[PDB]
Amino acid sequence: YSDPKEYIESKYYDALFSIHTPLAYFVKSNLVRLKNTCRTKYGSDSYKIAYQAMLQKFLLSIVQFKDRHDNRLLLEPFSSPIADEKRKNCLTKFVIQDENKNSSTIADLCVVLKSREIKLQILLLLEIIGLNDLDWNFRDFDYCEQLDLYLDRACILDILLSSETGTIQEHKKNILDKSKEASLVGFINYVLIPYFNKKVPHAVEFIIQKLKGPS
Repeated sequence: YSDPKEYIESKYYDALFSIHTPLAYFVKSNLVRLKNTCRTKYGSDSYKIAYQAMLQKFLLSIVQFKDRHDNRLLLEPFSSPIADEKRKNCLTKFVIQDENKNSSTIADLCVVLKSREIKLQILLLLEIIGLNDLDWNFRDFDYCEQLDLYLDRACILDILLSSETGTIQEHKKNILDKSKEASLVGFINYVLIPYFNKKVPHAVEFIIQKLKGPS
C-alpha cells in the first residue's frame, strides 16, 4: 500500500481481525513504518501532527465503541474494501469454514474482537499521548481521560469473562491466560512495557496500577 492512509487502514484492520497475530507487530512494525513515511513526507518539523491525524481516524469515542460492540457492527460489511476484506477473512476462517461452527461461535468471536480492539485503542492512545508530551499527567491523575475509560472497559471485560461458565473458543480462553499476549498481563509484559515504557513510562505505570493492583 503506497498511500499511507490505505496502509494504516490495512494494518489497523489486519491487527484487529487477524486474531492469532501479535499486537507487538502492529506496534514495532506497522506504526513505526507509518511514522517514518510521515517523517519523510511532511518533514521533521511538523510530521507529528499528520501522524497523529492518521491514527486518530481509528480512535473510537467511548460512545462509538459501545455502539460498534453492543450491536456487533464488526460482523457487517465495511463500505471501505480494505477493512472489509479483513472482516471477511476473519469470518471465513472462524464462522464459515470451521467444521465446529456452533451456537456460540458468534458471541465468542464478538468478545475476542472486543477485547482485542480495546487493546488497539489503548495503543493508539498511548502513541498519541507520547506525541503530545502528555505523559507527565499520569504522575498524579481529553486523551488521558479516554485512556482511563478504556482501561475500565478492559478490566471489566476481563472480570465478566472470568465470572462466566471451534478454534475461536481457544482465542477466547487465551484472554484470561497470563502467558498469552491476548491477556491483560501478557499485553502489559509483551507490548506495553517493551514498546512504551521508554517514552510514556508514567502512562505505563498508571496502566499497571489500574489493571493489577499496586502489588
